[PDB]
Amino acid sequence: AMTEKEKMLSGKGYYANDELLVKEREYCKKLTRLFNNTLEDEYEKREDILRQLFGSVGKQINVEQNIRCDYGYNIHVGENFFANYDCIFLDVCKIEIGDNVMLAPNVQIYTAYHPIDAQLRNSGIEYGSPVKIGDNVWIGGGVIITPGITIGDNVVIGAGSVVTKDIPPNTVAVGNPCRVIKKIEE
Amino acid sequence: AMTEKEKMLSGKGYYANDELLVKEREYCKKLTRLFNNTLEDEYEKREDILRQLFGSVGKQINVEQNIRCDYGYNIHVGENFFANYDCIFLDVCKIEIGDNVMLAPNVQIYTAYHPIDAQLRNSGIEYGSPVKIGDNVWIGGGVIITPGITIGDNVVIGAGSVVTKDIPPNTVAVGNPCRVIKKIEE
Amino acid sequence: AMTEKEKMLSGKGYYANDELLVKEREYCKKLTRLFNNTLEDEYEKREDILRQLFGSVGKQINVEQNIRCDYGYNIHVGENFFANYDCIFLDVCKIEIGDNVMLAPNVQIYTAYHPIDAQLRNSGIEYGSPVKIGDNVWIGGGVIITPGITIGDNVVIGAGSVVTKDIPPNTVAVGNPCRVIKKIEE
Repeated sequence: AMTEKEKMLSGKGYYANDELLVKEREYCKKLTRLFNNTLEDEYEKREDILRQLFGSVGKQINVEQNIRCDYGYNIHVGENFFANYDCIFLDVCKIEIGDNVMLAPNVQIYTAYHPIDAQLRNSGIEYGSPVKIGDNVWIGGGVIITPGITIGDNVVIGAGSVVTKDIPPNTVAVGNPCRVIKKIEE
Repeated sequence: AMTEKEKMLSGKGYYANDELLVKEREYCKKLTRLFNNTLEDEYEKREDILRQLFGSVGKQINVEQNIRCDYGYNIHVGENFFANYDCIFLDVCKIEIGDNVMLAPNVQIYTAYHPIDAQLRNSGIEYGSPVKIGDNVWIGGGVIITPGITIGDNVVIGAGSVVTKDIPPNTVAVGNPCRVIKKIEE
Repeated sequence: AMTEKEKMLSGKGYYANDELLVKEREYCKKLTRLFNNTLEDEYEKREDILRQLFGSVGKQINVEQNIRCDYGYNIHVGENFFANYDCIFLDVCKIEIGDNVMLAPNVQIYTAYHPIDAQLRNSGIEYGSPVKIGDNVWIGGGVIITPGITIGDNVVIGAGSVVTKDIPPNTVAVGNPCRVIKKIEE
């Protein structure tokens, strides 16, 4: 007998209005508010809040202001994580990110989605699928990543890409939808 | 002899620097500031502000923080409206939204536009065209909707779409520009 | 023997963690915070802060709230500049903008980029290329402009465009990637 949270985490249909999920989201927005309200020189305070917010963080992290998260604990980040202005991590499911990954401004990672069927959707049933980004990845400004996507090691995503399909390692990919355009040496 | 506001509402050229429009916009930003500054647990306060801001609201509304509006009163929303993080409703003209509509994060609805002619444009003459979204519509993250668009009932718009043409009911549509890709049963 | 800042400005590889650049960025975020925290009626205060922030400003400027900048002094704006809600000017290099230019909401101008090579990139070496927008240009909502782009006089960019190539004057261009679709009379 799974709870709503357990359904959510394992990619099954769940109701986000579940009391425990509502509370977790509220806590997330508290840490997120504190992070976003720090003054420019409060570097160590922001790092602390990240370590209380994210599921896991490396030795070095550098995240620019306004972040948006839903849960926090589903975001797992490797060494030397960098995210620029105003990224959003809609982390209904795991958002797993490797080492030496860097997000330009306005990168959006969406793990949540809904039934295409209107009636099923209106009943409030909802889903997630995790996102996985490998090591040594650079994601350009305004990139949107959809649920269930994995991006391989050693990838560069061009600005404004909408990633609807998995991206194999050692490539440069751009576009809406995002397509590989070039291979890179390992 | 129409006022600037009357010209604006009916899709005619108008000057946004009109004194009355300037004041209405200022009031809008006041409510909008208050909404955006509420703490995470202030659910009822946010709902109240929405009811003071929007032209009309249903019994249930759920709008996530940072909203951007220009007027407020031009936004008319049906039952069970949901908008996620950081949507923007540039409501120079009517933005009419049906029942059971849900916006993912960063959905942008732009009703304002300008003359293509540089000289006419520089004179400050400006336009709007209303946007209409039907019942039971789900709009994905980072979608942009342009002026004068209507989206039919029972539609799903894919993440990152730029909607430049009307979308017929009972379809899934994605892309830049946004095209129907599949039909759905009613 | 160029400093890191000098390397940055002239389009050469540089380390953003240079002590002087870090401080300049912090100052920028201070002015930017003050700008973004003004109340709706504080028109003259916002204008003042812009004049302290931007490298140059014309007689008239009208910039809507939340701006994001990195340096400020690299942003050089002509007469009658208008930017709507939540634009971002990632001004690692010069962002030069002509007279009578108007940005819709969420216009993003990115001058910063990185090596495609993972090892070079991980060493922290980074680049910029300046962006130039001519006179009498109207840029639609959610447009992304990449580094080194120039946009000619008398251009209109459609909503949601990703500008990866230079745009010649007297044209309307839209799309991802952004392509000319029509010529305009001068």
